[PDB]
Amino acid sequence: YNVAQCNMTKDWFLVQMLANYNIGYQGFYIPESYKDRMYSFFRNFQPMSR
Amino acid sequence: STNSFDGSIVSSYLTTRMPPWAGVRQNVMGSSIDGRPVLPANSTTLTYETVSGTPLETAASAAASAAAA
Amino acid sequence: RGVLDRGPTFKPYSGTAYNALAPKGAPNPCEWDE
Amino acid sequence: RYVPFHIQVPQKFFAIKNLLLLPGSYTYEWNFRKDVNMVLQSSLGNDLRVDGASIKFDSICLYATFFPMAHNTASTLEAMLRNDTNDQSFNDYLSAANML
Repeated sequence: YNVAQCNMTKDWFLVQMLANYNIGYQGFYIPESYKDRMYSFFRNFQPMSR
Repeated sequence: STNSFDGSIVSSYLTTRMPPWAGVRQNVMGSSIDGRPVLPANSTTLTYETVSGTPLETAASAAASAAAA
Repeated sequence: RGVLDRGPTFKPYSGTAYNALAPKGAPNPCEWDE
Repeated sequence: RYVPFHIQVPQKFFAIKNLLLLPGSYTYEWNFRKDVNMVLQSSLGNDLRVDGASIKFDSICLYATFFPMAHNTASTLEAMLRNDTNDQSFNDYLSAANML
């Protein structure tokens, strides 16, 4: 049940993308450019591994 | 040098709910089955994906059937 | 869920990682047998 | 060269992409590529076959993020969608045909 390339689960992942913006249950869409106006959810977020 | 007096008061600080998920109470060093390693309750290695897994044997043989041009 | 073998060709960079502050053909210690 | 992974992967299709799943009973049967040649792209142009590499499978699961609502309109709105004229249809931007 882990979200892509991190131990962060599906249980928490779907909270933030739906909490602020209208994408999540309606299938799976990519966020719009105007929405993430300077570090809103994804601009700071880039998951990594070593 | 002295840090705390004999006869410390305990029942002052209020006790409540406890999340029963892995290692919430004591820094137990719980070992694992034949494959996985050991992790303590309060470690900074616990925050990552400390995972065990590699089969390889099929990869070296399947590529070798090209030998003849 | 599982594993992926990438093989010996898997190179995520070019250049030198170890003893990288070296010119072209600076010799490590060794003995000639002449 | 040895990395365990859990890569999350949705599907890309011309019709089954942005439709609605109604009540009832359904079966899922599909097929995946298991060769390093047709799946991966190199920055040099190297084929990963002839070079000691293969893909292994251990577990696959089909997930879904369902809409939570009051269970009255959950069956009412789809009962309107269960009509001969009121149905679903989808088109792609490259609905175009290819010829070589």
